[PDB]
Amino acid sequence: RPYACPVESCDRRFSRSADLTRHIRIHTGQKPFQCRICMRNFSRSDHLTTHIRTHTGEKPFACDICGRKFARSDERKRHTKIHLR
DNA sequence: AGCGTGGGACC
DNA sequence: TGGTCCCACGC
Ligand SMILES: [Zn+2]
Ligand SMILES: [Zn+2]
Ligand SMILES: [Zn+2]
Repeated sequence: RPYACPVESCDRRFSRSADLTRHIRIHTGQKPFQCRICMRNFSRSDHLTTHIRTHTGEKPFACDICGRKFARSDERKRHTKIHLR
C-alpha cells in the first residue's frame, strides 16, 4: 500500500512497486508490443500473445465436459460453467 | 461468443 | 526488469 501513483489527477495506490510500474503505462499510453499480423499495439506482452490467437485460431484450452476449445483459459472457465444445472 | 485489458502473483 | 499465468471486468 505504500506505493501511490504520482500522477496528480490519479489517487490509486499499490502494495507492490512493480504493480505501479505496469500501472504507469495506463497514464503514459505506452503500447510497446506489436502484433506482426495486424500491427496493433498492446500494453502487455501477455495480452499480445492471446490477441495473436485471434489470427491463427490457436485454442489451447479444451473444456473438460464437452472438449470445446478456447484461445484463453478464462474463456474456457466462463464456458465450463454452462454445463451445470 | 470474442476479446480488450488492468491488477496480483509467480518465476 | 520483464515474462507469463490467473482473474475480473467490460463491451
Ligand atoms: Zn495512476
Ligand atoms: Zn493482430
Ligand atoms: Zn464444455
